[PDB]
Amino acid sequence: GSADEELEALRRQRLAELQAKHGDPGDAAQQEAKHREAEMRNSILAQVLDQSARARLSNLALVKPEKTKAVENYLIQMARYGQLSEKVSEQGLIEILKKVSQQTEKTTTVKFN
Repeated sequence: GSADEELEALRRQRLAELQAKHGDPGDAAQQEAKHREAEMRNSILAQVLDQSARARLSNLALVKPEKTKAVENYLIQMARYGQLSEKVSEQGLIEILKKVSQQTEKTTTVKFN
């Protein structure tokens, strides 16, 4: 088993270990870095919030992005708990949104953004 994989690995090893750099540690790398910042946040949100929840989040950002910022942040926290076996549905996002509407997410812990 995995013979084709380990075979391909030898070829890929030459490719991977080579490490194609672009020469400079700037410009594209800066945008790349910033993209990775978003990517990590976007990926967890896209996996935790299903399509429906994203669409609702988008419309929420349309009406008042202030709270969007709070719930986006909140979902990042919730995702960091690794408790998302299931998708957060629209109703779930709305339940969260309800408690965060004024301000109820500032827990006594230093949470990241």
